[PDB]
Amino acid sequence: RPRFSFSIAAREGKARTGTIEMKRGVIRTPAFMPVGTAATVKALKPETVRATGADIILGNTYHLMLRPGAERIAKLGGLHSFMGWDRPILTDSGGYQTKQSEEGVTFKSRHMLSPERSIEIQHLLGSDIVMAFDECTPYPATPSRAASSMERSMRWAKRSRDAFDSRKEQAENAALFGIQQGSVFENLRQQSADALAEIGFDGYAVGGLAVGEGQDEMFRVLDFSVPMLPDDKPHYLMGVGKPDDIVGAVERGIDMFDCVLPTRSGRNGQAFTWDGPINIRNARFSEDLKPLDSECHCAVCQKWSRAYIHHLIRAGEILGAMLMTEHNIAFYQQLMQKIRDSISEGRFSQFAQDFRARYFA
Amino acid sequence: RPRFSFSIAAREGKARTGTIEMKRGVIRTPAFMPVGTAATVKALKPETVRATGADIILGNTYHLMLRPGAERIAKLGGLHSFMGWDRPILTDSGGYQTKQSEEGVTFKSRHMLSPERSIEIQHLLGSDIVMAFDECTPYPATPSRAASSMERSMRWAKRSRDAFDSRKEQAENAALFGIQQGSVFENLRQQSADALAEIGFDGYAVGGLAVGEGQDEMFRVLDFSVPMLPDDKPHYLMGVGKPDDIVGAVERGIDMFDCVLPTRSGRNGQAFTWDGPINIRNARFSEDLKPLDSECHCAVCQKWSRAYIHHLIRAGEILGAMLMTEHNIAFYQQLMQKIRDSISEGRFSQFAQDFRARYFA
Ligand SMILES: Cc1nc2cc3nc(N)[nH]c(=O)c3cc2[nH]1
Ligand SMILES: Cc1nc2cc3nc(N)[nH]c(=O)c3cc2[nH]1
Ligand SMILES: [Zn+2]
Ligand SMILES: [Zn+2]
Repeated sequence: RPRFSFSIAAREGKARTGTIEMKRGVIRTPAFMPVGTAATVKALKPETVRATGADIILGNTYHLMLRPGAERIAKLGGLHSFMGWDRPILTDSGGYQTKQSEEGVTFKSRHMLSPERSIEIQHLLGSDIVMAFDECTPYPATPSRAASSMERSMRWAKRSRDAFDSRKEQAENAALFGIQQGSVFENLRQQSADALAEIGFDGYAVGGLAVGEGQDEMFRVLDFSVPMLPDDKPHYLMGVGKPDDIVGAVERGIDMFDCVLPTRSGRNGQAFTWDGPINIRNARFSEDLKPLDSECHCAVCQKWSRAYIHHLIRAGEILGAMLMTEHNIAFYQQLMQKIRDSISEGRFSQFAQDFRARYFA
Repeated sequence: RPRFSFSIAAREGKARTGTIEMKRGVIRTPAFMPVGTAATVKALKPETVRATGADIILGNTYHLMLRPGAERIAKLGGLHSFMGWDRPILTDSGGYQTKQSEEGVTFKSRHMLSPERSIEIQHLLGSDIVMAFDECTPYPATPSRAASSMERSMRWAKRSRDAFDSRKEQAENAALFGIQQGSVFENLRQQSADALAEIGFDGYAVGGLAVGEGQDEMFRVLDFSVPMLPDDKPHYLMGVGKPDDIVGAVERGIDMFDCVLPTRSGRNGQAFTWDGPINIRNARFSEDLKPLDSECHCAVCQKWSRAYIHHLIRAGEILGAMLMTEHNIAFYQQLMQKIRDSISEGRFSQFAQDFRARYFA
């Protein structure tokens, strides 16, 4: 396989479906990435993550640098070996997680991150898709502060590029994505886009969203923001999101996604279904022999009832967290597959309308 | 298969190896039963429990009556269906877990257990091996109190027998075990044995042990206690125990075992190895690429390092509990297989000596 190759196989409006080829495997787009911030997708074995259909998982520079240590993981053979996932891994750079200066950020032991240190940690982890070190701009932000923050992030983007490129092994076997900032402001988003494209990356993330602005506002920004990015490279919406966020985002040109919701909300009792989420702890499920969802093909829905999973979660049993998470990740992957197939078949717009009609009914 | 058939295939001294045939499957003896007190073997899917080699698991009347409810589980199709384990299940009767009288015991909602109610709950759960409702005598016990308690338990034994037999479906498809009491006193143990044999059961448990008396004292009581039981029926030592307890107990004639140690101690960081237990949280394991145990054939030892599992447990990750438990249950099942094979081959005494020499070195 090449280091990195993104190919678009079919389009409908702004939506795209295709593949990213990397040395460690292929990634079908639009893609959902399960989050595994401490070198584990919570409550799942990697083989289970894979069985659900995930092509790639996300790791986090910040968390792994604190525990178990980036150098430690390198010494042990890298993150893939350590956690037993041999397919691509994307690592966030820490920019979402202090003493701040133009040089970087110190967290308090006390810990330092910068473009250089972030990129190095990602190299020590052995990540396949490396994210530029940025500042995710808090929301709401005044235009001045959004601009200052965006500007610093673009300088940090160039520093991330150069650090990555200065490491032969990394530059030859991994990919590097830039992150667009600019808050909700079109001109800032354009300036950031231009800056990133001038540097040049393998992929472009839309950063700074999902941090309190609401879906209508998020979609609005995506409306003008994604067309600013190079069309021929993947578009990644960081940390998004609920099933309906994902559908709308793909409608606006997004190709990649990650979110803690399927895992986190699973362990707390929320199960995604095609009729909308349910909280399995609700007394109405105590004697419901139906599976979590009526159509889901996952192993959990093949074998156990709502009633059982209800008992498990109420009892605080670990099996409840395992089953809830396997289902929700599988659900998310089935959503992604339905999106890919519908775009490939030229009926994605219909799919999204039908989806919304049922999910919200 | 028959309702119940125990056959002994080979003996060495007091040790026996053979099989219990039941409608839901065969149980190889000497047997270790993983404990699953809230309708789950903690942190394992039933298919995983089975993959480790377990033939049967234990459930608990007391816990299941409180949560989720015995009647509820019957309404939902029984415990096998509910939790997805289709092989035999043994249920303890509640006698180890108040207002006490000759009639039974009230716990505080407020909850009542008696021979009749206990047996009925076990029927509602659909258990395959039903345990008589008893009183586990606290240790230490004076001879008078041990006798009074033992005597009450024998009366309760007859009541358990009659309740079981009064339920056609139960009597035809499940088995019933009596429990010997008598604390540490030979004459009381003999009297209890005689009483149980006079009633007649499919199996005989040694109760009242592992409740603080120490291995030397436990073995001493087993020395005279197990020969008192009918030789041609299984001998079950309730709640025992560590690997070395199990070896010594088989040397004294015990055929069946259950204990929370492999699961509980797993989630707390203790891993069983042929060189003795280790606590994986210990800093000395932080960069140890070796599997938990050097010979273990389990999937965990095939795929992950001590270092990784160390990280998981220290991080409080659910995967750490899952992997620790799978290994420890598999370890326990490999121990049972080595015991069965060595008795079958007439070299069990050598096996136990070699075992002790390494486990304690
Ligand atoms: C929900 C959400 N998660 C996010 C993660 C992010 N990471 C980076 N590096 N940069 C970001 O801007 C960023 C934004 C996010 N929003
Ligand atoms: C460690 C241990 N677990 C036990 C469970 C028991 N259950 C019953 N019914 N009766 C018992 O005597 C009994 C004794 C036990 N010892
Ligand atoms: Zn499902
Ligand atoms: Zn193992």
